[PDB]
Amino acid sequence: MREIVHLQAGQCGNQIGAKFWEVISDEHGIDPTGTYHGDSDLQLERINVYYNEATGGKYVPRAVLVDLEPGTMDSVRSGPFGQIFRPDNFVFGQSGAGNNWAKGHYTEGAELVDSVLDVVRKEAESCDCLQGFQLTHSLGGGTGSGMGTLLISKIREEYPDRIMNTFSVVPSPKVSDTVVEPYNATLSVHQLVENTDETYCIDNEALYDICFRTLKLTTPTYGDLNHLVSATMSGVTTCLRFPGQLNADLRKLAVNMVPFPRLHFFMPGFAPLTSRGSQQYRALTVPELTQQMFDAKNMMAACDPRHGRYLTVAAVFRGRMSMKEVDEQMLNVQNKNSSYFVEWIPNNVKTAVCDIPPRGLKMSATFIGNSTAIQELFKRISEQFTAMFRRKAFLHWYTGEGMDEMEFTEAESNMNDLVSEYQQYQ
Amino acid sequence: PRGQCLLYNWEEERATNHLDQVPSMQDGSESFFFRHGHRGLLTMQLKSPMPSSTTQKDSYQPP
Amino acid sequence: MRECISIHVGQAGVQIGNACWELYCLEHGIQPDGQMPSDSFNTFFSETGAGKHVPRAVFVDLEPTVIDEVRTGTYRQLFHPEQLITGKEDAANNYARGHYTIGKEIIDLVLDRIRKLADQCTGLQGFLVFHSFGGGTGSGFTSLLMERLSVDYGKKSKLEFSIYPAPQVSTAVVEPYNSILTTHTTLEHSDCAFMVDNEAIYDICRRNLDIERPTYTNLNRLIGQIVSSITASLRFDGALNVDLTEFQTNLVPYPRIHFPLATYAPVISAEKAYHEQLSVAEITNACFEPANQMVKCDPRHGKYMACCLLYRGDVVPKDVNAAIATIKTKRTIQFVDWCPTGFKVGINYQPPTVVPGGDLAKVQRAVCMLSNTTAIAEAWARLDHKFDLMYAKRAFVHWYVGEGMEEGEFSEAREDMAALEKDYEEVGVD
Amino acid sequence: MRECISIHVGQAGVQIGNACWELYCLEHGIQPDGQMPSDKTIGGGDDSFNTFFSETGAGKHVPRAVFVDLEPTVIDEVRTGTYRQLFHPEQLITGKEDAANNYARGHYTIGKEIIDLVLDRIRKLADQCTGLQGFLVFHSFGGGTGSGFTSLLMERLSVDYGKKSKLEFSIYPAPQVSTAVVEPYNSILTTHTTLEHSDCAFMVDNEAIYDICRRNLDIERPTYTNLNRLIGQIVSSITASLRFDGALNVDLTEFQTNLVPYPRIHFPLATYAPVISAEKAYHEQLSVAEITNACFEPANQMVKCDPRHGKYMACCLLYRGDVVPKDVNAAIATIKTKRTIQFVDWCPTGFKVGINYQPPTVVPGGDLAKVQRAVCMLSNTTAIAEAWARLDHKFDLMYAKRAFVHWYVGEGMEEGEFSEAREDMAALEKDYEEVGVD
Ligand SMILES: Nc1nc2c(ncn2[C@@H]2O[C@H](COP(=O)(O)OP(=O)(O)OP(=O)(O)O)[C@@H](O)[C@H]2O)c(=O)[nH]1
Ligand SMILES: Nc1nc2c(ncn2[C@@H]2O[C@H](COP(=O)(O)OP(=O)(O)OP(=O)(O)O)[C@@H](O)[C@H]2O)c(=O)[nH]1
Ligand SMILES: Nc1nc2c(ncn2[C@@H]2O[C@H](COP(=O)(O)OP(=O)(O)O)[C@@H](O)[C@H]2O)c(=O)[nH]1
Ligand SMILES: [Mg+2]
Ligand SMILES: [Mg+2]
Repeated sequence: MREIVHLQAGQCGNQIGAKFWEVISDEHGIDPTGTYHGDSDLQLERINVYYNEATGGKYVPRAVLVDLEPGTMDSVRSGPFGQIFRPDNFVFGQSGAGNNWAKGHYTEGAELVDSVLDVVRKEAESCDCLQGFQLTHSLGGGTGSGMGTLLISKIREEYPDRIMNTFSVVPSPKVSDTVVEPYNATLSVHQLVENTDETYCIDNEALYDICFRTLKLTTPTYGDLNHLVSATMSGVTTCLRFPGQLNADLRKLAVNMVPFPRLHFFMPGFAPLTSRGSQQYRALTVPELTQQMFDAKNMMAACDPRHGRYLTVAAVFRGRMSMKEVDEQMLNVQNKNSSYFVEWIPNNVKTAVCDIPPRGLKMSATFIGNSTAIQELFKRISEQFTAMFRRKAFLHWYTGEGMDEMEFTEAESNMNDLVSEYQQYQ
Repeated sequence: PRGQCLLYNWEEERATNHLDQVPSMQDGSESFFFRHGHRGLLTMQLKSPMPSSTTQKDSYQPP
Repeated sequence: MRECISIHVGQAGVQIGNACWELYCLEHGIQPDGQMPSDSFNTFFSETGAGKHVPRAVFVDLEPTVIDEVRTGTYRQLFHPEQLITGKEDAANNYARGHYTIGKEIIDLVLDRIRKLADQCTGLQGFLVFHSFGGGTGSGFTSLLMERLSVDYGKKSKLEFSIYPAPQVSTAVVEPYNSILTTHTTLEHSDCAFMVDNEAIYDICRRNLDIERPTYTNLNRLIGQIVSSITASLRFDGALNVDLTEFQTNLVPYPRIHFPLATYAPVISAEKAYHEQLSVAEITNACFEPANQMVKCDPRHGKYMACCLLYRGDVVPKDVNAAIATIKTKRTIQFVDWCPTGFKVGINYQPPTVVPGGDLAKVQRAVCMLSNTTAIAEAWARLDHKFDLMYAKRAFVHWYVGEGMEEGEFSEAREDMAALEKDYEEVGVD
Repeated sequence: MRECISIHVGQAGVQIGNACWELYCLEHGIQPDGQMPSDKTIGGGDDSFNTFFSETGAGKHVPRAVFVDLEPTVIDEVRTGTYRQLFHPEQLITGKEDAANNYARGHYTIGKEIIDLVLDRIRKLADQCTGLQGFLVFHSFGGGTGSGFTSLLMERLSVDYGKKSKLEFSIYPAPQVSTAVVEPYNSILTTHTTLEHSDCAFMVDNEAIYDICRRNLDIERPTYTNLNRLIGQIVSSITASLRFDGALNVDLTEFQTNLVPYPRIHFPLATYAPVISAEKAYHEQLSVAEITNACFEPANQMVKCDPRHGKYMACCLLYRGDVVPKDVNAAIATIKTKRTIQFVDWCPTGFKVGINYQPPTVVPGGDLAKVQRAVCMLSNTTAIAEAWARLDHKFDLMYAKRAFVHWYVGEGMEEGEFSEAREDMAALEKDYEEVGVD
């Protein structure tokens, strides 16, 4: 009745999607074989959102997994939950990307899109009423930033009256994994701004900081990192799958969080991230839950809200709770933070409540909020773009593939126009 | 085992000895075994049922 | 499935591949007979209906003194009868013989074998080349191969591993002529070229492995370890994968600059390996030490431009990032102002495999660095100081002028690489 | 809801609270695991354990105590021993290097690197408490951590919390014997801070308690576990009025008013009765009359001083168990009849009494007998003026030729602090004879 089509691109998208389809399989009670093994009856009233029905009572994800290299598809199907992904839903090329935006968007990504548009048109026309789309990828790579942004342009012009959400992995100065990643970031962000509705910037210093001082883990493997971002992604769309007192889907979240079409950059956060030895010793209550949420420690972007001003803030709640304690705490945090919120718009906080918490917990929350402080992420990319483009470093990998310097010249100018637009509303 | 000597966050190691020492050298390393993630994270009591307690179903019972 | 073709030219190339392919055999468990005793080897080994894994390599040399031992020894059955091309007469330390007269007779056969191996692969990644500048075959026939390969195959990746003549000691006298004359082709017909130095490997083996008196096999073990650590990503699963088209783009900023340096860590013996605590920071700061470099040049004088790091074993990205932050903190390592984010990192699960009778210890984690540095202009200048001295009195030039080439090619090969040095200093200007 | 916060500073403070919190668990029936026994679990609306334990929704009872020290060799066995699953993993704070009998290290150099974390812990425990009554602080005078850090702590709690009650339990460098050499310096330098920032401070001597354990309990070689049973018994007797019902209830802000006549005199003495063995309690009679005069005996006082030489100012009596108010009032007038016990003419009525219903509890492997009633004495006496003088006789002889002073002045303090800490006690001492003038 309201289906969500899931798009995974790149190596980073493949590992996040493997974790994401593991968590909501645990939430909906789906074994690695594909048969429902659960006890309650409310898990099947809304199961068609992510799972298509097949013979023998088997449920399969409505997701497509793409990458230019076949080296990561073998690891996807060799995972714990690699036996439920459809073999048709794997689209792979035979040549790499080389962390190049030009290779993945113009030369090698030109012929791999027509296969995946055929697959996604087959999937999208098979549902009764599609709620929207969803993509996770990485801007620091060649495939997710290159071919994924091609899928942004093609889908947005083929299905116009649909909602587009992206969980983008923004790059880092200190976790700089690629030499040429400022090129692959600016050329991805420029195509991303005009052709989406909701963006969620996930960055890796925040996940490394959370796994160090908040969870007290000594070996924060990517499986530990991906479980945090997958919990947020499952926490966004809880109202579509489970009932509650005040339901709010992705469209209702996007209306109240996006005042202007070029202001669509959020900055996520989660709730109870307590260490294993400290779980027994704390009282898990609503004021203790919302104390952690507004702090900058558990927040999943490498930006400080104290250096900026909030515009809109949303919180999605789970589990049985008193509505008065939600309204009193949101009013209290709005009154005490009279300087951290803008004054030209009242009631910047939105709330939503579901009744089903995740497994092993009793109530959780998800923080979705945009801020002016997200410009600190874009100022450091633009200044390192300008410092390197002036001496034409690594240019022959781009201008030798059919690209032109004018596309480089406009990309910085549109990105400078975006960071100039964020400043006026502070 | 792990965390015998009393330095470098020995409490969390001693509390989670029973959850991170399942392997018996058949596999290379802890990172190689937990490449998919640690078994107990963000919760405990790993086998716990879904509640069927809807607010409407609790409030409106047969009188 | 993604595979590459390895080509070994000259006596240095065949004796490097001779020790590299046995490490490739031991990494995948291939016995020297050529069969599995009981698909990650598809990058190097070709399947057969009888279960034989035939390597996809090319060996070429103009003399049979070295390849007949390959035709004789334990790896006789494993290697193909026609993947080992031998000539009739050696080039004998001359560029003109290897590039104009002797090298033209076997190049068609070599290209036929290359096409016969290239028709097998559904997807090809690139060509790795192993040769030495000082030898006549590795100077001339390599240049002919690099000229004739780019015409036949357009945009295939071309990686090189060069045995450079050392600035102090060498095994010939006329090798500056060959070193100048091969750059005039390999500057424009090559995507990337890594550099090694025999006396640097000598110093590393004498100071770290405690073997004060090494051998060519002892050097080739470390060289093959470098190549295995480079190509482990196409074979073994890991958290992050790199390709032959990845670090080429991440390390070549300009088409005229494709010369990085290679470094390995940890290099330690089995006797003292059990005492030192081998940590991620303690193995990644040894790569930045100038005394651990594999080329006799000091990076303190020069400036880094890009760096690529490859990790093998029980490595976690958190310690890697905490060590990159520490190595960015210090002033002793200097970076140019136009590359603020210069690091590439890749992670592989499999720890390195040791060889029976080998020198290296069995370690849990290893790291390899390929770093582009401006300090190779010093290495070019120290050989210019020899080339001018040799060419002033016009010594050893009569064989060159009588074997077919024109004397003006000497002046052209000096002038273009002088312009290349000017380009290096222009890039090095802040 | 009437709750108090207990903090244990120094090696002596955390060792007392190790043996004091096990007495709290057995009085309220809490297992060392941290939960009530399942055989007798029931819901009855009890708030007696709330004074010391915070309820968690899983049935776990977390104590509201903070353990702070600078060396890990005293905290880690609390973290390893039987009560490892009872204490909060972050309520107990360890340092890196000890103060090592240095007031300058515990107040200026090392103690300032932990004080921000400690007040953060105090703030978080205070945010949970709906209604707070006061702070109970446990330390010893002689040690560097117990002299410097609790002085730094006490001057930081007063600027944060304005008018909260501060109750202090201090262990004193014994007059004849000592486990340290420089501890006369640390005892002088800790009390110029606790004179002005402490509402009340109680007094415990190690060498005196040895004699009660040797004669009454008949333990010829006592150990630290034996001494801490008596120390934890007094605090349990003091705080019994908040937890348990009784005829007369005394609040933490009540006996502070009744025992502090002047702002410079806030040093009472503690006495417990009846302390007795299990064998000779069978022979003896232990009614109200013979337990209320045993606390008046100079040999049963836990501070080595003579009340015969001194003068009583105010007394507070706390009774537990099968005690009726009739014979207590009859026993008080018997005490006032005796001429050996002398009172100030400025205080005609110096007694305050309190009755509680629940008798004291014992511990397995304990030394005290299972008795029916007990009385705890909190008396303010002028006789402490001899106890300052006998340590001032040690201070001036040590300071005659500047022994051990170069490491105090090497950490960052000024040599004039010793002179200031001597003159104010000389002024403090003369305040005691001036109020002692009839
Ligand atoms: N590191 C290393 N270097 C080698 C090895 N074998 C040869 N070399 C180098 O090769 C140089 C000698 O030139 P060769 O490779 O033998 O000559 P060639 O390429 O066969 O050319 P011709 O002999 O004229 O046919 C020496 O200076 C060595 O530095 C080896 O096993 N390891
Ligand atoms: N009554 C009693 N006193 C104790 C006990 N443990 C230690 N003490 C006292 O503590 C003194 C020893 O110095 P401490 O106060 O413990 O030294 P500290 O607090 O650790 O200070 P630093 O050593 O600098 O860290 C002795 O004189 C004892 O009187 C105990 O269990 N019972
Ligand atoms: N948080 C997280 N980040 C990842 C994961 N896998 C890869 N990445 C990030 O993805 C970036 C590399 O992207 P890349 O693989 O080159 O993208 P692709 O070429 O499109 O496949 C690095 O900066 C990594 O930090 C993961 O499992 N979790
Ligand atoms: Mg030869
Ligand atoms: Mg101590």
